[PDB]
Amino acid sequence: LCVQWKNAYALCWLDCILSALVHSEELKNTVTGLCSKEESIFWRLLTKYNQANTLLYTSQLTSEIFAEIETCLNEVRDEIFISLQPQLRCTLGDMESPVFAFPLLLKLETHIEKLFLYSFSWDFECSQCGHQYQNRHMKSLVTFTNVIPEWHPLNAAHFGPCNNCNSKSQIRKMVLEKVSPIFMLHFVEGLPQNDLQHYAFHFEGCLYQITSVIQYRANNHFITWILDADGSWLECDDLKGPCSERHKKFEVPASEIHIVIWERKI
Amino acid sequence: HINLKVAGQDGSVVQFKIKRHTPLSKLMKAYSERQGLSMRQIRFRFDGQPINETDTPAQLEMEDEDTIDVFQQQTGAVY
Ligand SMILES: [Zn+2]
Repeated sequence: LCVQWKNAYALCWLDCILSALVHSEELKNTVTGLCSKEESIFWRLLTKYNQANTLLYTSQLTSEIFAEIETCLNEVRDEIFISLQPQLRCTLGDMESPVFAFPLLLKLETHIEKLFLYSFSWDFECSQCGHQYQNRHMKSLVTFTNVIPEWHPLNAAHFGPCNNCNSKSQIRKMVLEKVSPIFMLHFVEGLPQNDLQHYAFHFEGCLYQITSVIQYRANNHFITWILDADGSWLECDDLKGPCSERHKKFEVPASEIHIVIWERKI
Repeated sequence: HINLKVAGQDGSVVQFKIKRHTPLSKLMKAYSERQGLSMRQIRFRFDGQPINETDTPAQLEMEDEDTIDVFQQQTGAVY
């Protein structure tokens, strides 16, 4: 009962983003409250997805319905691809990275980008030579590698080298300052473990919980996992037809957890 | 002739000098050698956009002391 995009050439890097977007509650509520809705590529995305999804419910005329679903979904995927193509310089057959494409897609519309932009500082001190810094940034997708075993959004540290003396395995830490309604991170080697409830956090009184994950399966295929209302999970694997697959638990190996999406909750 | 920083995801920053119209290939190769990384295994980005070995700082409008981001390649989807 959850329609999804079918594979087209190398586009799973885009498919995983589109599935994350159309299942986001905060994105939906913002899009419906936009001035000049029809002018928004995100309005068009959510509207066309909803029409395809409604068609799929209608399905349970078969050949006509599935033709309409494909044309509907392919049209809005192609519109978004063409919007990104000048910046990624990509063809449909080129393998790309959602880590590169997601921030560029958000930047297309400031009212949507604002949902994702958080402020933080990178803090670093070298135990060997004293080199230290605190650098403030505002971003929509930060990348982590070599995280500490006990990594947590409220203790978001990783190992890295000193640029002054080249000592290895110093500590660099993301210190959150202001968190957006949607908060996303990229993990090069996944998370230390895959029990996602552990990574929920409060910040300035608001609860953030993980609502979707992009899996990097077998280092060659992106698949989006969506948390449903009753606690089950939807796997959107574009190689598996028009409908998504329901799972009771969340089954991504920890090392394949690529992009993690938290959302602010009541 | 300008200075370019290459910033990795572990927080490393290495600085290099290069001429405005020289292809970024010689810089991407030098960085691979310094860090022990395979060239086929990394991807570079400037101003949020992926860059090629054939691009020059002149084409990309790189000013001196600009930063290039570098990532372990994690692309898809195979078909
Ligand atoms: Zn040092």
